[PDB]
Amino acid sequence: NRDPASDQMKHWKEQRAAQKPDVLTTGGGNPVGDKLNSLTVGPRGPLLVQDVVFTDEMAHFDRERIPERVVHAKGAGAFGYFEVTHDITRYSKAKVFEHIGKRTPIAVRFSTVAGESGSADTVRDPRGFAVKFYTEDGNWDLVGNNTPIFFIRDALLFPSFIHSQKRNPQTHLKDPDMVWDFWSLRPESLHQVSFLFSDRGIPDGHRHMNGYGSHTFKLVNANGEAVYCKFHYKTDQGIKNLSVEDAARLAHEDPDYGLRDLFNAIATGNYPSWTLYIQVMTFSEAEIFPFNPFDLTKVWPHGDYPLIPVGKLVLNRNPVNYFAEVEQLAFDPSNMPPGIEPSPDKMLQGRLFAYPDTHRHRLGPNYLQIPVNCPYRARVANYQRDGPMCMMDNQGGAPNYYPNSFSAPEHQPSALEHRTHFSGDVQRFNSANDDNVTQVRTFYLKVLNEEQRKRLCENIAGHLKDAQLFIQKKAVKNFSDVHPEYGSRIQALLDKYNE
Amino acid sequence: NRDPASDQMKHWKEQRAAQKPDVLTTGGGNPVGDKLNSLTVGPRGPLLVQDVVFTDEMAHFDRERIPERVVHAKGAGAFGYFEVTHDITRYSKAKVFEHIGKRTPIAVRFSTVAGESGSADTVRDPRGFAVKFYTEDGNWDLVGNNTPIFFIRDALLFPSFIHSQKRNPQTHLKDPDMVWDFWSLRPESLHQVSFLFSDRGIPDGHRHMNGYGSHTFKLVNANGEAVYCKFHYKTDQGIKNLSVEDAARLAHEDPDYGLRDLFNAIATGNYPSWTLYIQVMTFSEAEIFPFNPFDLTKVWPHGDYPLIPVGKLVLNRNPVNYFAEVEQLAFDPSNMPPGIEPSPDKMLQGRLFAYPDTHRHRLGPNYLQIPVNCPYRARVANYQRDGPMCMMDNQGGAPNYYPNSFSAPEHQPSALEHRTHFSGDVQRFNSANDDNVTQVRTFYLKVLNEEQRKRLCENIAGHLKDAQLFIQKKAVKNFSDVHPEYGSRIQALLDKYNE
Amino acid sequence: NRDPASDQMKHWKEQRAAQKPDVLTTGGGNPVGDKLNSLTVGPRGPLLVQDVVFTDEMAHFDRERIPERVVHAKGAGAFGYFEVTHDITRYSKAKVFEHIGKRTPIAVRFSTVAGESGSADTVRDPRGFAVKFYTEDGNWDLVGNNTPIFFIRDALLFPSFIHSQKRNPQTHLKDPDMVWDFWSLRPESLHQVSFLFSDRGIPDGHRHMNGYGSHTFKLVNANGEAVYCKFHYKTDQGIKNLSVEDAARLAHEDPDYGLRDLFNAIATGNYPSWTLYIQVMTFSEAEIFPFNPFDLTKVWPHGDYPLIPVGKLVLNRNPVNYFAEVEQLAFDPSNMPPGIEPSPDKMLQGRLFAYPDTHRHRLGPNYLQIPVNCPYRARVANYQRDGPMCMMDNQGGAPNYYPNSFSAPEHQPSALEHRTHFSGDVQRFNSANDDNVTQVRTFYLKVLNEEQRKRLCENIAGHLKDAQLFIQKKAVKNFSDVHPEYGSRIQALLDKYNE
Amino acid sequence: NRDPASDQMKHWKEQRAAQKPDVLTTGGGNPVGDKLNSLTVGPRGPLLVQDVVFTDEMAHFDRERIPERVVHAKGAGAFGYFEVTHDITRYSKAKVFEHIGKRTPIAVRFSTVAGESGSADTVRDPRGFAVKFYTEDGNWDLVGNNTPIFFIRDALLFPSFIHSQKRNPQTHLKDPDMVWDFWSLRPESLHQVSFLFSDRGIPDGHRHMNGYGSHTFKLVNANGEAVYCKFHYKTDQGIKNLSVEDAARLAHEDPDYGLRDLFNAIATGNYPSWTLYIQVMTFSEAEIFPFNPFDLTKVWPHGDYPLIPVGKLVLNRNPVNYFAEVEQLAFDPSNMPPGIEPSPDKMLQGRLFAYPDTHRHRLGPNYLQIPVNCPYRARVANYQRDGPMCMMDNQGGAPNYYPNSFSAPEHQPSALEHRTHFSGDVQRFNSANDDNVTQVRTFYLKVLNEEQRKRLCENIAGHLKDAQLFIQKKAVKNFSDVHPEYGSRIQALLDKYNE
Ligand SMILES: NC(=O)C1=CN([C@@H]2O[C@H](COP(=O)(O)OP(=O)(O)OC[C@H]3O[C@@H](n4cnc5c(N)ncnc54)[C@H](OP(=O)(O)O)[C@@H]3O)[C@@H](O)[C@H]2O)C=CC1
Repeated sequence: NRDPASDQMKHWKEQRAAQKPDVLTTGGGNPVGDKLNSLTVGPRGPLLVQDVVFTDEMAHFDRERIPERVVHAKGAGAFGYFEVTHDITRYSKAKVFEHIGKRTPIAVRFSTVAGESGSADTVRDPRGFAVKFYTEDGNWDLVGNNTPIFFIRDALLFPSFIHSQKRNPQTHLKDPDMVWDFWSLRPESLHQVSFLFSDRGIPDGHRHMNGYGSHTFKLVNANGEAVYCKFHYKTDQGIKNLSVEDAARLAHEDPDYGLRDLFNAIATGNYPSWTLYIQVMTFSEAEIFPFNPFDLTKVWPHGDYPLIPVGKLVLNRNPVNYFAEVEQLAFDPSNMPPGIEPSPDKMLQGRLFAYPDTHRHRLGPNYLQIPVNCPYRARVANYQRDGPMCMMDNQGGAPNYYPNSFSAPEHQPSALEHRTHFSGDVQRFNSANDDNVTQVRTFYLKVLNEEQRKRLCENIAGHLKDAQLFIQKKAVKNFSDVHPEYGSRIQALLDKYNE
Repeated sequence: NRDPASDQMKHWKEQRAAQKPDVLTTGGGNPVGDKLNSLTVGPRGPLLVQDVVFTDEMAHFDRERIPERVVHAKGAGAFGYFEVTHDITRYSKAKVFEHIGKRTPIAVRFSTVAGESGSADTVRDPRGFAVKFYTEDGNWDLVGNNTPIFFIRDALLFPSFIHSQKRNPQTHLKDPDMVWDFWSLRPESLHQVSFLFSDRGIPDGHRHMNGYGSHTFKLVNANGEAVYCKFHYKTDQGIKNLSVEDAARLAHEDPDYGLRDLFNAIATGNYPSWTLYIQVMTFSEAEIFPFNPFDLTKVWPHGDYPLIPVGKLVLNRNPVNYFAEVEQLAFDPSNMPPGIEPSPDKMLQGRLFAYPDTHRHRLGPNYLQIPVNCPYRARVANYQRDGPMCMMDNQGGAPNYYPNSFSAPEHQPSALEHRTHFSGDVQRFNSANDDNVTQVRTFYLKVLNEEQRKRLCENIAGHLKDAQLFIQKKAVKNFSDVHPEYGSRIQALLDKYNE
Repeated sequence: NRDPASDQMKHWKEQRAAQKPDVLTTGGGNPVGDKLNSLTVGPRGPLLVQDVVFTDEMAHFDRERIPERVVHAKGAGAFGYFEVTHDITRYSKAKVFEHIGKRTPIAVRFSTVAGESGSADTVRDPRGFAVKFYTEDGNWDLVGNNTPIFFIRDALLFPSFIHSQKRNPQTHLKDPDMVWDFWSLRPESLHQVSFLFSDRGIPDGHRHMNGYGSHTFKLVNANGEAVYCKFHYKTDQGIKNLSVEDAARLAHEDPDYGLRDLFNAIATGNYPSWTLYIQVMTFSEAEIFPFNPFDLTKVWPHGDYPLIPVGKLVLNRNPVNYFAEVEQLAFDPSNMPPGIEPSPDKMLQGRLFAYPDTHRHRLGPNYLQIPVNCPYRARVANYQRDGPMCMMDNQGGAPNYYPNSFSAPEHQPSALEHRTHFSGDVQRFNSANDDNVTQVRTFYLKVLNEEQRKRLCENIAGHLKDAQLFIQKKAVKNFSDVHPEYGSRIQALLDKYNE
Repeated sequence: NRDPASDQMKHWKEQRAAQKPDVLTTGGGNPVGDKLNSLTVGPRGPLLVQDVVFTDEMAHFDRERIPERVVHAKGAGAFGYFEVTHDITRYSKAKVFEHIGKRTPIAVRFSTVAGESGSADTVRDPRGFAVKFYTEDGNWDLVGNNTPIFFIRDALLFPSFIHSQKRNPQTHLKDPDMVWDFWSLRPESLHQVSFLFSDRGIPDGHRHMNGYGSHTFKLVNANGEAVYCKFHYKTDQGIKNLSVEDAARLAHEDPDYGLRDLFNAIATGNYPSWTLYIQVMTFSEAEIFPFNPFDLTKVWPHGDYPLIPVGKLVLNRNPVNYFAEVEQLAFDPSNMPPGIEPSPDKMLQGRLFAYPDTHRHRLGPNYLQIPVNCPYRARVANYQRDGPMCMMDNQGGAPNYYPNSFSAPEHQPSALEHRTHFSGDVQRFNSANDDNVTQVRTFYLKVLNEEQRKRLCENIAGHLKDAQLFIQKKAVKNFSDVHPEYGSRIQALLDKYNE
């Protein structure tokens, strides 16, 4: 006998054993007499149109697929709960944090960044870590990564970056020349690249990695006072990674190493959990902060800004039907309950538009009416009507315009957002030449040891070696801007691999 | 105090008087603070992206519309029940007819044919009459008209025929020459054209007309014995028409005369009723029938085949939301429960493919999971999976392939189809030159009185005058082929209209 | 012998007499043997799946329809050129205004607001007047109306306003309680309501009405200096209106009166033309303006701001296919060539988002590659790829990421936008009670004569008649704020309409 | 200096050196001023909506993906020509076979079956070999595999087979119980399974395998005489296979081994080619044939029916843009030019519906107007109009109905199909118990040698060992029904693999 993943159908049969099998019907609910044989004229004659059983099944098979996620396609899923363990009501007035002990249902999806639906799991890439909270004040979507930082700091570059990471427009192959030519021309990627090419680029499953909000957010309390914050949900199972040697073996042996691994864990009772922290910065402290506090390529050092604990995330349930429950998941950074708000972070600004837009394409205009996406612990009432695939009462015979004298839904004045003062020329400001190396230098010298740095340069050199010599020499000097020995250690490796 | 239609919002406020208004939220359930004023920089400044209240409200408004029905676009809807009053179980084994007294829920839609969503109700056109029966053996959809016959008798001419009835491909106008250029080249339409331009072309609302299944269908009883049948469903309110004089006046004064009429009736307790009847033809009678028993341009005379009563359809409930309940209604002739089966009628065979096809475009692949389209009085179980906008559990983790050794749904042998024998060359057989005049001649001479024949020709000449003269005299020729006196009473008038 | 429109088919045959008719083919180009008869087993036997001729045609008929426009569904189109008559290079650097004599191809669409694809033309409602310019600096879309003003001055009320102008969500009938409940609660609409119920509410065709850009826009010259402006294109054919008597007869007699007229004009050589003017306001003149200069409910008086002529608009070409060239037209206010830019107008800012979004839904993601929508007078080169229905080379094997060291397209610094300084709070400012009556007080007393004031109230009283007494008393009070005698007239008519 | 594929961008810039790079523009053709920095209020302020450069780009990045193919999603592409070398005009009157030396433009797509977009190329599975011929009488799609047979022989079992080959609906993992439970319950798969698990399961790229039409097809010559046939493509590069050991290594070392191998071949001039053969069987010989001649699980032995040469397929051009030219390719078996027609093959009859159906969803209703899908060597003229994304003149102001008196396209009587007559009860005939063993026993004993049979069982036993014991015993028994030793060899390995 085998692992719980392999016995899915086995267990389905026994969990039903007492009952008789159900009647096999068409999509209109009409029972079928034969579904192994086609309706023809004579044993060796042509098929008939009158066979509406054949058409109904085949027509639905033809439309099984939907457009896959533009990024983060390869994914695993689970469900669970969030429990508050410490009081942070002085910072936020959000209902999700109201009192210690309070539980709220969650949903989580894991993913890579570049690989398609059929791609391998154990490859060097950032990891997706999206969490949906089902609160009474509507859903809260915290769409984070396994890294506190990202490769760029302007939303106009995101389409570009992605194109550089995927397949050549002509040959449809992954192209090292595309990969590093973007990175070498944009040194602000030197922070996140350094993260990606040492040990934590390939995590040993999804349960042995941390998760970060990365972006700075705003918190607002009852008194109407505001602060900025970071989110860090760290693993209780502890950080554990794969070696380059055997992570490559799993790519062919078991492409879904993580997918299987997550499912197996929950089914055998070992429910994975994470501990949620925040960091806090006042508007005054934002004014004296050395770098831009909304530069996504920057962290807040722990010395200057310690972690404040909030609660635990626990996943304790596997999905029943993957497509209906994990593939149709939609997370929107714009989904924020009263008390939590976005900062002027340029990269976060761009995510407010981009996500709701693509969902309307990928899933459909009424994608928020799908069960897993629905805000089922809140009362949705508005003046929105109609759209393709409307599934509920459509809010009945209620008036559909505002304002009105007929007692349709009303505003809630308390739920107004925070007021900030801004001024300056409305202009495209140059952020390409913000500090690209300081926090990177710190990472290299202070955080890594002598062999981790040695392994770090091997992993880069093993990937950069395929680019053109002008790209190589351009990238090396970018690495030299962090540390002379760092650039030179990479360069020593490249010189022999170029024969 | 005004008519019940107009006092919809007045009544909605009364039903809610005790309650206080709901919290206005986004689609993702977050309450909005202010939804009358925009988020800007300064009192006379620009708009921000950080306003997600605006973006998601506007984006949903953008996508309100779905493609209208390709035909029968303008529509009215109601709900009620089907009640069995007589026993016809010797003919059929369908659960909808299992015993006297039994009630079944129904859904009805009334419509014109050509006009678009904004067209007038009171125009000369056929009238759609669709009934959906929610049986325990799945949904049964009886999709009929207010005429026992149609304009053509082969499926390949349908798209063509429709185009001719709609708008010119360059000018986007109604074009008389198109209409009659088609009708004169296909003389089989004489029968349905003669019906259309009589008094019953323009009925006084939807409650004052009969319904007809038109097609020949098959009935099967428990023993496996089969008969052919027509469905005749007559009004209890009695036939009542509008003159062309007041029909033209109502066209501008009230574009939705029928729509209001139906709603007002149901709201005031004035429930509309029609009786269902059948005509039966044995397989033996079919072979000796002087005409083609499956010709959609032919009727079965009452003398040789009297009417057998079955039951009552009553409408007693108005829709709560028009879009969700009436505009998303789907009817499929292919939805046929055991006991009811198709005949070889050329036209009906085409409609098995067409309707499931078009609905997957208009509404979506998973359109059958829409409440009003859902078979809620049956259990759907099969091996169909995924597709955009999947709305239930997706049948859980149940095995998705057949056959299987894991007790997934099984076929029911009881539900096999009636087996018939056939012979002939597989080829395209010409139906142009079946008898096109005889049944028309009796209608003119035997059924109509002297005054009705006069108006019939006035109405044609009043419409045919707008075509070219070479088209006119070819159409006139067809009218003489029915009867010499018929043809030239029309011809005498056209020559008047030609100055 | 009849109008040129009705003789569309007649001409087509004459234009092709010398040629032989084409071979009738499937969509895939395969020649059809017979397309009047279905492939069946024996003369009275069932249809075959093997009939691939049938399916191909039948399936495309099923998907003929696309979602109609959410607003301004009923439309008419034409084509022509714009020609410059005076030099205003001192105000704008846009190449469309480079020198006197320069022509640019245009595309125009006329439309109503509320009516659907099948509605009447001769009805009281605003009239759309969108113009597309095909410049070398990309497409410019000026999407204006036949009025200088609108009903509301914040885009958050637009979805709500439209709902009130359309059909009730339950009854699917037009309801005057919805109309006047909205209008009476929002007295800022007093100005545009006065315009609509005046003589110019029902224009005599599309050739006898003015057109306005309505919004304040920003012009920029070669030195970098900027000014604000309004766009007026006044009729050369003259203003002419229809009586309430004449408009109502036409509603049923000719629903497409506007579509027929415009087509007949161009076809017969009688080409309609407009003269394009602008108003100019400096940044200085903007600060001292008594009202808000970007308020869409406000006009700029001609005495203080005279009209400066630019050029002529001529329509000289009918569309070849309505659907391909007029119904698939898409206009984006966001389409602005260097030299023309948006003001901070609250209503205009919303339209920058709304239009490109809705077109991706209505038509598709690649709606800009449809021939009539394409910028064919510019060379399109960027880092955008793929999408459903990709129609060109897809920009070949060019690098798809930016920046790059492989000489893909570069940004043009000349096309940088004008930099403005703003300051103030970031919140939602209340704009509901800016001066709503003064300019309306001017319209009533100064522009109209005593006879036109009499008819104005009559048109108002005849439609306000249908509302509830409490909505009536609210509306009259709002009108009384404009002028006491104006308010007292309307109610004086209502006391006679209430028996 | 590297391989040609990786130097694609390098070559692209060299091909342009003389030219200056283009100006980077929006989709509307408007030049952009900067596309590296956003439009904000101050250096650390919020984003504005009036920035339409961001939205236009971001909204198109959001819609880049379309649904992948329901099967055969992973792909590679190339183009070339078909050249006739022998005369087969006595069998077919098709223009593609008119005379020796005749060229036709072709398009070819290679693929696996089960794997999604991102999966590895070198895996055990059937391989797709679709060819699209661009003829004068429309496009011919000969959609074939690398195997003469298939796993099933009824069109109602196809969805079920596919579901069993792909991912479990709960765990989203590949499931051996799903795979073999099916195969064991349908013993007809014994023939194709035996092929799959042999050497020719894993081909050494796409250049070293044969391709087969599998289905029996109909050929009709100029006289109207008819015969049945098979299509065979044999490689001119020779059959060549990978060991499972090397195919596993490449799975992680090179996920796109096949795709690049093809591209590198063409680019270096080394063009791949295949030789087209046919088998022929007269109406006389078909009735005396030992098995069913339209059984997709059966071959025609070469002893009785030898190969007849036709021509050569040559690939000498790579795609320029993969997505526009390979991802949007659509092959329809229903696309057949006069002279080629379907047999009554139950499976082929079903493929006549499925492929046009799925494309309407995947790509869109007008998917044939896409360049690569378009029949650009024939003239498409018909009475099909409108539909989403209409891209040409839409056939102008031509009459849109048939028949008509206005010289619109006419049927071509010469292109009527061959007429056969069939008889027998119209009923659902059981196909489960046709001979499942004879031809398999042949393949095992005659074609394989000692060493290949030895590996065949090893390759089977290596996969079947992961299924349950009740399934193993059921599968082995089906292998025993082929040959005692064949069953016995498998069970000998299973006993060791079961510890
Ligand atoms: N301050 C921050 O929020 C983070 C900082 N860093 C890096 O550390 C530097 C110093 O930060 P500071 O807070 O002042 O000092 P600390 O020494 O307190 O920061 C240590 C942090 O480094 C993380 N870390 C350790 N090894 C790796 C690795 N191989 N890849 C990625 N992260 C790793 C640890 O994660 P864990 O706690 O799980 O052991 C821990 O959060 C920064 O310049 C930055 O580059 C890294 C992560 C976050």
